[PDB]
Amino acid sequence: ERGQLLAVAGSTGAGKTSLLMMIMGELEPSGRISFCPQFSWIMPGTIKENIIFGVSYDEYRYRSVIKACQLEEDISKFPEKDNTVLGEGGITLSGGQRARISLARAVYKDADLYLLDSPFGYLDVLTEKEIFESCVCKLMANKTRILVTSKMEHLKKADKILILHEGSSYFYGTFSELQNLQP
Amino acid sequence: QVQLQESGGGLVQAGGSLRLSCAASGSIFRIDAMGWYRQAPGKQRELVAHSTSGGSTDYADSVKGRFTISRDNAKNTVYLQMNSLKPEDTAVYYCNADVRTRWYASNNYWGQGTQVTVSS
Amino acid sequence: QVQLQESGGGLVQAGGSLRLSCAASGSTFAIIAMGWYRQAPGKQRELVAVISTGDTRYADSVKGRFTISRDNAKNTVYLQMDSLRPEDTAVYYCNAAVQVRDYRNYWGQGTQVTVSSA
Repeated sequence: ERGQLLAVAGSTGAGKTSLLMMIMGELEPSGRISFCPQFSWIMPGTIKENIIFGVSYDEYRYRSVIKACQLEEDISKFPEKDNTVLGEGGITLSGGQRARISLARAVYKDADLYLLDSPFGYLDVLTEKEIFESCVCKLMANKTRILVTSKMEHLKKADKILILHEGSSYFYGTFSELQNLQP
Repeated sequence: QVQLQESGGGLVQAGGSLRLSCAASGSIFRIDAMGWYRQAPGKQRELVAHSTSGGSTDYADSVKGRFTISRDNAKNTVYLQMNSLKPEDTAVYYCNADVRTRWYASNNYWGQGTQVTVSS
Repeated sequence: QVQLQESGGGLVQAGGSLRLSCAASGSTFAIIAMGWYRQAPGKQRELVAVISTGDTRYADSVKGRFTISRDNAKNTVYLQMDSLRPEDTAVYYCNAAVQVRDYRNYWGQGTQVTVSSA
């Protein structure tokens, strides 16, 4: 299962009662875990810090994460670039840009397991298609990824898929193995 | 099985309002994300507005304050109330939706697209 | 809206400890992250630690000494400050990231942490 993408569909909860929030909840403080929430946040400071804070700096990893998360064009436009200060005292970002800063912060952290709880929810069909493909598919291709989704296109591209029911019931397999089940 | 049909387009003299609509027809279960994307000739398909199931609305800087995205779950339709239309807005408006034909996950559907033209 | 009041500041000797509290009021259910900052005189507010469901992060200068924790029942975010050095002398602030249909951040009032030599 190491280095694979598990797409979780079905009854996976919503908001602060999502299945992943619970789990991460029950785990509240044995390998490293990087969690990406459904709702994006920033803390006052630079764009760079909002992505790399707390993790050791790698020039190659930082720049690749920005490229894959579609932040290269956004950042370039700002006069200060990635040294642009965020918040009430600085620049105010759009939901889409902040969603991308949130994903980059999770993707940049070196961890043994990545738990992405619907991080494309507030992104457009075009932005999501590109980020899913260049970030979770290509960039994170050698990482153990657990992506909560609800998009049939994300189940088609995952190594293994998991469909949850409200009850104890569930399907664990591939998208093709699911298609052959009661076609 | 899903088909996305639009209406509410046409010609409006600059500064006037126009309300677009887009209903979903098929074996639907529920609708998750609905949005309006436009494409003027000599340009690529781009975002106008993005609505989620949980009533979250996002707008492209270009249409902010003028356009409003709304939806009726019961009528299974997404609306775009566009106000104070300027000539740059003129383009073809595409309704886009994530529609669940199967309870657990959705499929992406684009509309045929209606022409919104601007007079004077 | 969200109101943040910091408590727990004080005068300690080098090697000592302090447990800082950041008490949230108002729409505390909409807070999705909490940062801890420090400001020295005539200088900017530097992020020290940040907490949210799924992660805790620390500045390279505080790692292995400071612990960011929380109590959801009390709506308080703590900063356990161990093996304190004079350079930790600052005014500590908490910033909360809030999403309630629209997004913004909120600052606290500050708590003076003073660390002397030994």
